[PDB]
Amino acid sequence: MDERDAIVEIRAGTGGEEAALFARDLFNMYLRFAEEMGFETEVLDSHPTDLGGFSKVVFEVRGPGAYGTFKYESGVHRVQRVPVTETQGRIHTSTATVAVLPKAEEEDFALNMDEIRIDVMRASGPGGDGVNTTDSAVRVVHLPTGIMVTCQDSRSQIKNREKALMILRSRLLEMKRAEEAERLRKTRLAQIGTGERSEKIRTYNFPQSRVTDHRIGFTTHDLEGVLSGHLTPILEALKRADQERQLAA
Amino acid sequence: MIQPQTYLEVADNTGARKIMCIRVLKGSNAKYATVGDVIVASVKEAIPRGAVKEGDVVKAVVVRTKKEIKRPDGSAIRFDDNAAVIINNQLEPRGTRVFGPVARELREKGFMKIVSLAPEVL
RNA sequence: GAGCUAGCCCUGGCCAGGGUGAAGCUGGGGUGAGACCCAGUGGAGGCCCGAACCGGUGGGGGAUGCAAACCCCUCGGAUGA
RNA sequence: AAGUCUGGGCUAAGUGGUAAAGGAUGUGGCGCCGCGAAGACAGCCAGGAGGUGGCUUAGAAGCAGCCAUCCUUUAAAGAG
RNA sequence: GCAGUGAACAGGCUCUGGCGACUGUUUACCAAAAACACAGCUCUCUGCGAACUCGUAAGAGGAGGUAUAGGGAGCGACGCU
RNA sequence: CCUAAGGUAGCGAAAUUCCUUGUCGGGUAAGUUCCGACCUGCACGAAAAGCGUAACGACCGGAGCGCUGUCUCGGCGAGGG
RNA sequence: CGAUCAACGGAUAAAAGUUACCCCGGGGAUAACAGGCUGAUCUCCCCCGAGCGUCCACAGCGGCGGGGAGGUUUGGCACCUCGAUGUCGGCUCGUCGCAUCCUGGGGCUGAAGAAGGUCCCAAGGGUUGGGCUGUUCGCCCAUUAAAGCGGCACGCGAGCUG
RNA sequence: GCUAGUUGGUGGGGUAAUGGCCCACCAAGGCGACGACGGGUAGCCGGUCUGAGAGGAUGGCCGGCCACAGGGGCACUGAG
RNA sequence: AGCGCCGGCCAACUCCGUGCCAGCAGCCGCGGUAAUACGGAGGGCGCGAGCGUUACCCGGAUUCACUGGGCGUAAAGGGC
RNA sequence: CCGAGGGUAGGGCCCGUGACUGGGGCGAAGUCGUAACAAGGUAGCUGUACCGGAAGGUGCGGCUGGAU
RNA sequence: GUAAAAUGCUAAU
RNA sequence: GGCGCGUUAACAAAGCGGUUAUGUAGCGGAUUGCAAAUCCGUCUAGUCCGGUUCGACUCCGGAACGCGCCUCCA
Ligand SMILES: [K+]
Ligand SMILES: [Mg+2]
Ligand SMILES: [Mg+2]
Ligand SMILES: [Mg+2]
Ligand SMILES: [Mg+2]
Ligand SMILES: [Mg+2]
Ligand SMILES: [Mg+2]
Ligand SMILES: [Mg+2]
Ligand SMILES: [Mg+2]
Ligand SMILES: [Mg+2]
Ligand SMILES: [Mg+2]
Ligand SMILES: [Mg+2]
Ligand SMILES: [Mg+2]
Ligand SMILES: [Mg+2]
Ligand SMILES: [Mg+2]
Ligand SMILES: [Mg+2]
Ligand SMILES: [Mg+2]
Ligand SMILES: [Mg+2]
Ligand SMILES: [Mg+2]
Ligand SMILES: [Mg+2]
Ligand SMILES: [Mg+2]
Ligand SMILES: [Mg+2]
Ligand SMILES: [Mg+2]
Ligand SMILES: [Mg+2]
Ligand SMILES: [Mg+2]
Ligand SMILES: [Mg+2]
Ligand SMILES: [Mg+2]
Ligand SMILES: [Mg+2]
Ligand SMILES: [Mg+2]
Ligand SMILES: [Mg+2]
Ligand SMILES: [Mg+2]
Ligand SMILES: [Mg+2]
Ligand SMILES: [Mg+2]
Ligand SMILES: [Mg+2]
Ligand SMILES: [Mg+2]
Ligand SMILES: [Mg+2]
Ligand SMILES: [Mg+2]
Ligand SMILES: [Mg+2]
Ligand SMILES: [Mg+2]
Ligand SMILES: [Mg+2]
Ligand SMILES: [Mg+2]
Ligand SMILES: [Mg+2]
Ligand SMILES: [Mg+2]
Ligand SMILES: [Mg+2]
Ligand SMILES: [Mg+2]
Ligand SMILES: [Mg+2]
Ligand SMILES: [Mg+2]
Ligand SMILES: [Mg+2]
Ligand SMILES: [Mg+2]
Ligand SMILES: [Mg+2]
Ligand SMILES: [Mg+2]
Ligand SMILES: [Mg+2]
Ligand SMILES: [Mg+2]
Ligand SMILES: [Mg+2]
Ligand SMILES: [Mg+2]
Ligand SMILES: [Mg+2]
Ligand SMILES: [Mg+2]
Ligand SMILES: [Mg+2]
Ligand SMILES: [Mg+2]
Ligand SMILES: [Mg+2]
Ligand SMILES: [Mg+2]
Ligand SMILES: [Mg+2]
Ligand SMILES: [Mg+2]
Ligand SMILES: [Mg+2]
Ligand SMILES: [Mg+2]
Ligand SMILES: [Mg+2]
Ligand SMILES: [Mg+2]
Ligand SMILES: [Mg+2]
Ligand SMILES: [Mg+2]
Ligand SMILES: [Mg+2]
Ligand SMILES: [Mg+2]
Ligand SMILES: [Mg+2]
Ligand SMILES: [Mg+2]
Ligand SMILES: [Mg+2]
Ligand SMILES: [Mg+2]
Ligand SMILES: [Mg+2]
Ligand SMILES: [Mg+2]
Ligand SMILES: [Mg+2]
Ligand SMILES: [Mg+2]
Ligand SMILES: [Mg+2]
Ligand SMILES: [Mg+2]
Ligand SMILES: [Mg+2]
Ligand SMILES: [Mg+2]
Ligand SMILES: [Mg+2]
Ligand SMILES: [Mg+2]
Ligand SMILES: [Mg+2]
Ligand SMILES: [Mg+2]
Ligand SMILES: [Mg+2]
Ligand SMILES: [Mg+2]
Ligand SMILES: [Mg+2]
Ligand SMILES: [Mg+2]
Ligand SMILES: [Mg+2]
Ligand SMILES: [Mg+2]
Ligand SMILES: [Mg+2]
Ligand SMILES: [Mg+2]
Ligand SMILES: [Mg+2]
Ligand SMILES: [Mg+2]
Ligand SMILES: [Mg+2]
Ligand SMILES: [Mg+2]
Ligand SMILES: [Mg+2]
Ligand SMILES: [Mg+2]
Ligand SMILES: [Mg+2]
Ligand SMILES: [Mg+2]
Ligand SMILES: [Mg+2]
Ligand SMILES: [Mg+2]
Ligand SMILES: [Mg+2]
Ligand SMILES: [Mg+2]
Ligand SMILES: [Mg+2]
Ligand SMILES: [Mg+2]
Ligand SMILES: [Mg+2]
Ligand SMILES: [Mg+2]
Ligand SMILES: [Mg+2]
Ligand SMILES: [Mg+2]
Ligand SMILES: [Mg+2]
Ligand SMILES: [Mg+2]
Ligand SMILES: [Mg+2]
Ligand SMILES: [Mg+2]
Ligand SMILES: [Mg+2]
Ligand SMILES: [Mg+2]
Ligand SMILES: [Mg+2]
Ligand SMILES: [Mg+2]
Ligand SMILES: [Mg+2]
Ligand SMILES: [Mg+2]
Ligand SMILES: [Mg+2]
Ligand SMILES: [Mg+2]
Ligand SMILES: [Mg+2]
Ligand SMILES: [Mg+2]
Ligand SMILES: [Mg+2]
Ligand SMILES: [Mg+2]
Ligand SMILES: [Mg+2]
Ligand SMILES: [Mg+2]
Ligand SMILES: [Mg+2]
Ligand SMILES: [Mg+2]
Ligand SMILES: [Mg+2]
Ligand SMILES: [Mg+2]
Ligand SMILES: [Mg+2]
Ligand SMILES: [Mg+2]
Ligand SMILES: [Mg+2]
Ligand SMILES: [Mg+2]
Ligand SMILES: [Mg+2]
Ligand SMILES: [Mg+2]
Ligand SMILES: [Mg+2]
Ligand SMILES: [Mg+2]
Ligand SMILES: [Mg+2]
Ligand SMILES: [Mg+2]
Ligand SMILES: [Mg+2]
Ligand SMILES: [Mg+2]
Ligand SMILES: [Mg+2]
Ligand SMILES: [Mg+2]
Ligand SMILES: [Mg+2]
Ligand SMILES: [Mg+2]
Ligand SMILES: [Mg+2]
Ligand SMILES: [Mg+2]
Ligand SMILES: [Mg+2]
Ligand SMILES: [Mg+2]
Ligand SMILES: [Mg+2]
Ligand SMILES: [Mg+2]
Ligand SMILES: [Mg+2]
Ligand SMILES: [Mg+2]
Ligand SMILES: [Mg+2]
Ligand SMILES: [Mg+2]
Ligand SMILES: [Mg+2]
Ligand SMILES: [Mg+2]
Ligand SMILES: [Mg+2]
Ligand SMILES: [Mg+2]
Ligand SMILES: [Mg+2]
Ligand SMILES: [Mg+2]
Ligand SMILES: [Mg+2]
Ligand SMILES: [Mg+2]
Ligand SMILES: [Mg+2]
Ligand SMILES: [Mg+2]
Ligand SMILES: [Mg+2]
Ligand SMILES: [Mg+2]
Ligand SMILES: [Mg+2]
Ligand SMILES: [Mg+2]
Ligand SMILES: [Mg+2]
Ligand SMILES: [Mg+2]
Ligand SMILES: [Mg+2]
Ligand SMILES: [Mg+2]
Ligand SMILES: [Mg+2]
Ligand SMILES: [Mg+2]
Ligand SMILES: [Mg+2]
Ligand SMILES: [Mg+2]
Ligand SMILES: [Mg+2]
Ligand SMILES: [Mg+2]
Ligand SMILES: [Mg+2]
Ligand SMILES: [Mg+2]
Ligand SMILES: [Mg+2]
Ligand SMILES: [Mg+2]
Ligand SMILES: [Mg+2]
Ligand SMILES: [Mg+2]
Ligand SMILES: [Mg+2]
Ligand SMILES: [Mg+2]
Ligand SMILES: [Mg+2]
Ligand SMILES: [Mg+2]
Ligand SMILES: [Mg+2]
Ligand SMILES: [Mg+2]
Ligand SMILES: [Mg+2]
Ligand SMILES: [Mg+2]
Ligand SMILES: [Mg+2]
Ligand SMILES: [Mg+2]
Ligand SMILES: [Mg+2]
Ligand SMILES: [Mg+2]
Ligand SMILES: [Mg+2]
Ligand SMILES: [Mg+2]
Ligand SMILES: [Mg+2]
Ligand SMILES: [Mg+2]
Ligand SMILES: [Mg+2]
Ligand SMILES: [Mg+2]
Ligand SMILES: [Mg+2]
Ligand SMILES: [Mg+2]
Ligand SMILES: [Mg+2]
Ligand SMILES: [Mg+2]
Ligand SMILES: [Mg+2]
Ligand SMILES: [Mg+2]
Ligand SMILES: [Mg+2]
Ligand SMILES: [Mg+2]
Ligand SMILES: [Mg+2]
Ligand SMILES: [Mg+2]
Ligand SMILES: [Mg+2]
Ligand SMILES: [Mg+2]
Ligand SMILES: [Mg+2]
Ligand SMILES: [Mg+2]
Ligand SMILES: [Mg+2]
Ligand SMILES: [Mg+2]
Ligand SMILES: [Mg+2]
Ligand SMILES: [Mg+2]
Ligand SMILES: [Mg+2]
Ligand SMILES: [Mg+2]
Ligand SMILES: [Mg+2]
Ligand SMILES: [Mg+2]
Ligand SMILES: [Mg+2]
Ligand SMILES: [Mg+2]
Ligand SMILES: [Mg+2]
Ligand SMILES: [Mg+2]
Ligand SMILES: [Mg+2]
Ligand SMILES: [Mg+2]
Ligand SMILES: [Mg+2]
Ligand SMILES: [Mg+2]
Ligand SMILES: [Mg+2]
Ligand SMILES: [Mg+2]
Ligand SMILES: [Mg+2]
Ligand SMILES: [Mg+2]
Ligand SMILES: [Mg+2]
Ligand SMILES: [Mg+2]
Ligand SMILES: [Mg+2]
Ligand SMILES: [Mg+2]
Ligand SMILES: [Mg+2]
Ligand SMILES: [Mg+2]
Ligand SMILES: [Mg+2]
Ligand SMILES: [Mg+2]
Ligand SMILES: [Mg+2]
Ligand SMILES: [Mg+2]
Ligand SMILES: [Mg+2]
Repeated sequence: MDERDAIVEIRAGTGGEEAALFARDLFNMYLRFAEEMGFETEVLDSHPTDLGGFSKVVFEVRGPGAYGTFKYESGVHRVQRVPVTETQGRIHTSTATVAVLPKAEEEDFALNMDEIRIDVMRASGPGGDGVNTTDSAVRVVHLPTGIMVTCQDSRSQIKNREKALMILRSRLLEMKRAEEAERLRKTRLAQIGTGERSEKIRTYNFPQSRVTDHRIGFTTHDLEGVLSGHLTPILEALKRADQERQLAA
Repeated sequence: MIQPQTYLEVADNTGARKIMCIRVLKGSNAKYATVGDVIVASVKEAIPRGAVKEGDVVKAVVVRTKKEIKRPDGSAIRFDDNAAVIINNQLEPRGTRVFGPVARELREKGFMKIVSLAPEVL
């Protein structure tokens, strides 16, 4: 949580080429704010538009307290301005989404052989007196989940027991990777949603040099400073309305 | 003499028409069920929208047997079908009516609501 | 050595009984004429059922056999290559 | 077939007559310390306290985890 | 009369997959099948003393046939390919 | 990058799928088989044809009804031994 | 002088496969079954006590290591048997072992009761019927006091099945 | 496309009374694009609502008629 | 004495709040920092023991056209 | 005899539901291309046929609702 | 009759 | 497990005992209203460990991972 490093997933929202450009404005804003926090950044996945923006950027913020600070950015950020892609001079309202994820463990997976039952038995099919009399077939059962793997690929119980455990581990792992991925998915959709013009967490109105965080009501007018990284006023104001939410009973 | 695979008519209004005994609930391995014994059964045939439906695994008490029942007085009684009344795990009937005669052995085995509901006790 | 067996050649013989009912023909309808429809007649077919005859499906028996391939029940073909 | 032979000792497990780490007031024999009528060891009979806790902990306040383990009448009483 | 093809001879049925179109054929004597064959499709050879086959040859088959024919090969009713 | 060129239609856990009793659905009280789907087809695929197909089959699967000494579970009787 | 006659004391100048259509002569000199020896693998039991268990090593557990038992599995070896020791499963008929699934007797419990956990004694008896698959095994259904695990040539084909 | 009491006849049965209403038999007829048969829906009208009217919609109360009396069938009694 | 309404249709408007949010909506459409269109307020309009909404029928719909419509290119001449 | 109904067997119609599958309508942003509207850069459209990620392309015949 | 190198441009009166 | 092949930069992929591979991308410029296309330039390397050699991406041995083939008579 709060003290671990953080992954920030910036994705273009409704807006097309201008959402992607604004996504890069949100991108540069976070990289700078990281510097003014002693935090280290590193880009893991970048999808540039030939216009200069990013349809998606994923980067980590490395340093004690990253998920503590950056966590208040997960949501939909609305831009209202005259796009560089606009030619009739109109104001368009585009969106970009920010997703904040605490950095994960690549925790290694190994089998607790004490929760694994190994059955040996006669195999099936050809073999003559061999297949009739040999306990070459192996079933391995993951007793907690109940899933089993069977192998009679070879004549050897030892080789078949090894291949069975291999496949069993590979299948449990794919289950464990799938749970964490479904958990990641729901978490992500909670923060990002559809990315529609509603759902917004913060507005950046360039005509009015206004930056409004409709979660707490904090408005500033240093839109240039905000976009240059100076986000600390908003965070603290969010941080304080957070603690004022934690006034109980 | 009922056993697994035996078909029984349902002498009540639960919706079930034919049940197939799958177990004789009388100890570890009773071979046979007679009047007043409970069985587990599969509901093989039912009328639409009844309480129980086809596929349900139900309990019932056997009320009539084609194998005659012998009685301490030297008499016997025999029915034209094998019939059972579907009950719950508390031995109470699940329907509200009992169709046809039932064996008086049900009384002495604590199936009094069923005996009551039955139009004749023989 | 083809008196067993396989194929072919020549010349004879055999296939109870029952069932289905093609074409055609006749009549009627239909049309400009037709197609075609209907009924009757008709008797086609590696058509149907089933003996003989030719087989040998499943099971049982037999296993120093009645028999070095049989017996019983059952079963396939039976106008056709 | 030839000693119920002789002398000294050990074993009580039928060990002898089927095995290991390891465990044990089994038994016998050695040592080498130590404490003892400055009355020992065991039992019994008192005292065995206090400022009362010091960090963390609404009590853990002598008798959780942490910190070091000050001192009085004293014959001896650890903030155990 | 319990019972009338009163004895004997005389289909159990249905739903749904695979394979093979079908009737046929086969390992005499452990396999009858999804195997072989089959009409049908295609490729190919062959102008006639044909090609091809048997034979050292002569001579035969092909065929007393002639490319709508004869040999060889694969595929295997039919449908859509 | 490589190849002569990189499997089309149709079909697919299949007479083909190792993992496999794949997964989902159906049927069952309960279905490693069966049927219908799905498609990462270990290792289908177009005359060693591909995919279908009415009818046919002593072919090989799956299910139900009928009926039963197959069975629970055995009993008695007959005749040849 | 001409040899990767390199299978290097070099069969010809000149040589690949397949057989489940197979055959003969041999071998238990040598594999596959079973036995045997062994016991790495397998199964079971201990030692140590790091740590878990709010507290508390030891109710229940046991890091890193250590010592054994058994002779069900998978192997190693190739010792009787290749002038034959018929091999899976099922069926039938059992009998033995006990490391005990149940029932009987117990100690400890983080045992209120009830119900369990764990270990000890105990082999007298008992240990069901189904769906799937040839299956052994395993899963599932419905029950049960319980639905034990092993040996007997993985018991039993001059007993049956196939 | 529908039709076997189906459509007609004759003779009867039944009814207060006509009739295939029912029956035996004779004939092979009867209905249908002017919609038979089947399916859906609906008790019908006086009236009511609306509409410039024509139309449309509708059938609640009130009046008239029909139909039904838990779901079905049946006859007895009776002027009914 | 209350209820509906005051962008246009449609009779009745100004102020603050809000800032494509909250919301309005029968149709055309309102709301993205000077909203007669959202919310309130004041003011106004319409009805009144009612005022609105929802459902449904006729109307407006000559939009099934008999009264009372159409078919070259808008939907619409049958290939002959 | 007829007969409520019950039972047995086979049909018909309708409804709901079904692993999976087919396309369809919709969307203030996505990926691919650019078929049509200007000889829309190959006049277009057309019935049909074959083919291709996709719009489409091409063949045959028709139309002008085709350009200069 | 001949005559075209060349794809694209979201979304706010 | 046996046998064969491989590991190079951003990706794909080569040669080489001494030496900008290459294509595409990326990066600076041009062009364009802008993007693409196009034009001018430009660029990051050899899986680990140990040997041979003056010198190893290149050769030898091992490891690690990946690919391909085989594992039959019971
Ligand atoms: K062989
Ligand atoms: Mg523009
Ligand atoms: Mg184990
Ligand atoms: Mg085996
Ligand atoms: Mg099998
Ligand atoms: Mg073999
Ligand atoms: Mg073995
Ligand atoms: Mg029911
Ligand atoms: Mg059913
Ligand atoms: Mg069902
Ligand atoms: Mg009941
Ligand atoms: Mg009854
Ligand atoms: Mg002859
Ligand atoms: Mg002869
Ligand atoms: Mg003759
Ligand atoms: Mg004949
Ligand atoms: Mg005849
Ligand atoms: Mg005949
Ligand atoms: Mg005849
Ligand atoms: Mg007949
Ligand atoms: Mg005739
Ligand atoms: Mg004639
Ligand atoms: Mg004629
Ligand atoms: Mg005729
Ligand atoms: Mg005939
Ligand atoms: Mg005749
Ligand atoms: Mg015939
Ligand atoms: Mg026949
Ligand atoms: Mg017949
Ligand atoms: Mg024959
Ligand atoms: Mg025979
Ligand atoms: Mg014969
Ligand atoms: Mg038989
Ligand atoms: Mg026999
Ligand atoms: Mg026999
Ligand atoms: Mg014999
Ligand atoms: Mg003999
Ligand atoms: Mg015979
Ligand atoms: Mg005979
Ligand atoms: Mg016979
Ligand atoms: Mg016959
Ligand atoms: Mg016959
Ligand atoms: Mg026959
Ligand atoms: Mg016949
Ligand atoms: Mg005949
Ligand atoms: Mg003939
Ligand atoms: Mg003595
Ligand atoms: Mg002496
Ligand atoms: Mg002892
Ligand atoms: Mg002894
Ligand atoms: Mg001893
Ligand atoms: Mg009589
Ligand atoms: Mg018959
Ligand atoms: Mg069949
Ligand atoms: Mg199929
Ligand atoms: Mg199948
Ligand atoms: Mg055949
Ligand atoms: Mg065949
Ligand atoms: Mg076929
Ligand atoms: Mg066919
Ligand atoms: Mg054929
Ligand atoms: Mg076919
Ligand atoms: Mg025949
Ligand atoms: Mg026949
Ligand atoms: Mg034979
Ligand atoms: Mg033979
Ligand atoms: Mg023979
Ligand atoms: Mg035979
Ligand atoms: Mg065969
Ligand atoms: Mg045979
Ligand atoms: Mg046959
Ligand atoms: Mg054959
Ligand atoms: Mg054929
Ligand atoms: Mg053909
Ligand atoms: Mg031809
Ligand atoms: Mg030819
Ligand atoms: Mg010759
Ligand atoms: Mg010759
Ligand atoms: Mg000649
Ligand atoms: Mg001649
Ligand atoms: Mg020919
Ligand atoms: Mg053939
Ligand atoms: Mg063939
Ligand atoms: Mg074929
Ligand atoms: Mg392939
Ligand atoms: Mg192709
Ligand atoms: Mg094609
Ligand atoms: Mg395909
Ligand atoms: Mg598949
Ligand atoms: Mg399956
Ligand atoms: Mg298939
Ligand atoms: Mg395959
Ligand atoms: Mg499989
Ligand atoms: Mg398999
Ligand atoms: Mg399963
Ligand atoms: Mg199911
Ligand atoms: Mg069913
Ligand atoms: Mg299933
Ligand atoms: Mg089976
Ligand atoms: Mg299937
Ligand atoms: Mg798959
Ligand atoms: Mg094939
Ligand atoms: Mg071929
Ligand atoms: Mg093949
Ligand atoms: Mg081919
Ligand atoms: Mg097929
Ligand atoms: Mg067809
Ligand atoms: Mg077929
Ligand atoms: Mg067929
Ligand atoms: Mg056949
Ligand atoms: Mg045949
Ligand atoms: Mg056959
Ligand atoms: Mg069956
Ligand atoms: Mg059955
Ligand atoms: Mg049956
Ligand atoms: Mg018997
Ligand atoms: Mg007897
Ligand atoms: Mg006798
Ligand atoms: Mg050599
Ligand atoms: Mg040599
Ligand atoms: Mg040599
Ligand atoms: Mg030498
Ligand atoms: Mg030589
Ligand atoms: Mg030479
Ligand atoms: Mg050689
Ligand atoms: Mg040879
Ligand atoms: Mg072979
Ligand atoms: Mg073979
Ligand atoms: Mg032979
Ligand atoms: Mg031979
Ligand atoms: Mg021979
Ligand atoms: Mg031999
Ligand atoms: Mg031999
Ligand atoms: Mg020999
Ligand atoms: Mg040797
Ligand atoms: Mg020897
Ligand atoms: Mg051996
Ligand atoms: Mg070996
Ligand atoms: Mg061996
Ligand atoms: Mg051996
Ligand atoms: Mg061995
Ligand atoms: Mg053995
Ligand atoms: Mg051995
Ligand atoms: Mg032996
Ligand atoms: Mg051992
Ligand atoms: Mg040992
Ligand atoms: Mg060991
Ligand atoms: Mg031990
Ligand atoms: Mg602890
Ligand atoms: Mg404790
Ligand atoms: Mg351990
Ligand atoms: Mg050890
Ligand atoms: Mg040991
Ligand atoms: Mg042993
Ligand atoms: Mg031993
Ligand atoms: Mg052994
Ligand atoms: Mg062994
Ligand atoms: Mg030996
Ligand atoms: Mg030796
Ligand atoms: Mg031997
Ligand atoms: Mg002998
Ligand atoms: Mg001997
Ligand atoms: Mg012998
Ligand atoms: Mg035993
Ligand atoms: Mg014990
Ligand atoms: Mg236990
Ligand atoms: Mg006990
Ligand atoms: Mg006890
Ligand atoms: Mg207790
Ligand atoms: Mg308790
Ligand atoms: Mg206890
Ligand atoms: Mg104990
Ligand atoms: Mg016991
Ligand atoms: Mg079954
Ligand atoms: Mg079974
Ligand atoms: Mg089994
Ligand atoms: Mg198994
Ligand atoms: Mg118990
Ligand atoms: Mg239990
Ligand atoms: Mg069981
Ligand atoms: Mg055995
Ligand atoms: Mg056994
Ligand atoms: Mg045996
Ligand atoms: Mg035998
Ligand atoms: Mg056996
Ligand atoms: Mg024996
Ligand atoms: Mg024997
Ligand atoms: Mg014996
Ligand atoms: Mg013997
Ligand atoms: Mg067999
Ligand atoms: Mg057999
Ligand atoms: Mg009549
Ligand atoms: Mg009538
Ligand atoms: Mg008549
Ligand atoms: Mg009706
Ligand atoms: Mg109705
Ligand atoms: Mg009007
Ligand atoms: Mg009306
Ligand atoms: Mg009524
Ligand atoms: Mg009522
Ligand atoms: Mg009534
Ligand atoms: Mg009534
Ligand atoms: Mg109003
Ligand atoms: Mg106004
Ligand atoms: Mg003012
Ligand atoms: Mg309003
Ligand atoms: Mg309105
Ligand atoms: Mg706004
Ligand atoms: Mg304002
Ligand atoms: Mg404004
Ligand atoms: Mg305002
Ligand atoms: Mg509004
Ligand atoms: Mg309004
Ligand atoms: Mg307002
Ligand atoms: Mg009033
Ligand atoms: Mg209206
Ligand atoms: Mg009108
Ligand atoms: Mg008019
Ligand atoms: Mg008009
Ligand atoms: Mg015209
Ligand atoms: Mg037209
Ligand atoms: Mg037409
Ligand atoms: Mg009736
Ligand atoms: Mg009826
Ligand atoms: Mg439906
Ligand atoms: Mg275009
Ligand atoms: Mg075009
Ligand atoms: Mg253009
Ligand atoms: Mg173009
Ligand atoms: Mg064009
Ligand atoms: Mg065209
Ligand atoms: Mg083309
Ligand atoms: Mg038009
Ligand atoms: Mg041009
Ligand atoms: Mg130009
Ligand atoms: Mg272009
Ligand atoms: Mg694009
Ligand atoms: Mg576009
Ligand atoms: Mg390996
Ligand atoms: Mg390289
Ligand atoms: Mg690379
Ligand atoms: Mg290259
Ligand atoms: Mg090279
Ligand atoms: Mg380069
Ligand atoms: Mg470049
Ligand atoms: Mg550039
Ligand atoms: Mg390197
Ligand atoms: Mg070096
Ligand atoms: Mg080096
Ligand atoms: Mg270098
Ligand atoms: Mg290297
Ligand atoms: Mg190397
Ligand atoms: Mg293998
Ligand atoms: Mg071999």
